[PDB]
Amino acid sequence: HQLQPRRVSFRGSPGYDPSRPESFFQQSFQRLSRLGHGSYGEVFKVRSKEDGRLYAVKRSMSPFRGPKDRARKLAEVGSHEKVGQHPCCVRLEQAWEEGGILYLQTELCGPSLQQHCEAWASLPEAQVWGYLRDTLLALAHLHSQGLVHLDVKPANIFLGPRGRCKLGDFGLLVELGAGEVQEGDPRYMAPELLQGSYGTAADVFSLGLTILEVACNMELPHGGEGWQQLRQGYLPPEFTAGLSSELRSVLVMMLEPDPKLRATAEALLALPVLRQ
Ligand SMILES: Cc1ccc(O)c(C)c1-c1cc(-c2ccncc2)cc(C(N)=O)c1N
Repeated sequence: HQLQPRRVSFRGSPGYDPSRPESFFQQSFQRLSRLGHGSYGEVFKVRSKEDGRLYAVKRSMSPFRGPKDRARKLAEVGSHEKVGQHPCCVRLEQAWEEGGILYLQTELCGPSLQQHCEAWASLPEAQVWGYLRDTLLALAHLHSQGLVHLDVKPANIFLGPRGRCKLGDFGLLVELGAGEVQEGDPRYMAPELLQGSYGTAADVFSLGLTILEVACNMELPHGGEGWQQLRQGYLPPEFTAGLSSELRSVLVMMLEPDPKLRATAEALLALPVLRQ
């Protein structure tokens, strides 16, 4: 026998019949496509039987190994719930566990920025400015909730309608103690994180490298001298071919190595170039 699905929430089932053998996920959604699969599990595009609408569902790959493994996986939901509703953040609809598998159902978004870049070379800069602005709005929101994303990168930002984008993957959020967390991508890591230091500035730095990468369509270094030379407070000319003066200047504000001097998200959003 199998336990009924249980909702996962850190706050406080229609068309679904517990008498039937099939899972809540099998009963309650029509699977339309698989959007991704990895170590973590799989992400499907689905339509909900409850309301007829499209959603994305991520399910973990194998049953929990013990109580701490379970607790660590469930913590993604608690972090995501802390983000709540914001037009530039992937919205969680509900989460549940069944069969030792964790499910997160979110709004359905478009391709990640990584995927978008791979299937476009170099993006029109007008598009890039919109992605920068929307993800800065996301970070202003996170910081207001006392949260820092330690893995801002092209794979974790998803396109929406009319040039919009949404930040996701909130299992790598930490609170301002911090909470257990995994490794962020070294390509986009703020330099102060080498010393375990973090704060609201760190994801501004990662967003700077994220936007640099998608604007120049070149691979950023994961270590070595090239990694150091992106953390000195200038842009190596290797990366700036075809970047406008305006975009270059804003990225250099974001890439200041001293996090005490680095621009805040709100200061960046207040620049004339990022109006509206
Ligand atoms: C389901 C979910 C739960 C929590 C979360 O933080 C996020 C980002 C997701 C989410 C993940 C993906 C995805 C696509 C390929 N590879 C990895 C991930 C796509 C979407 C999407 N296109 O809607 C999506 N909402």
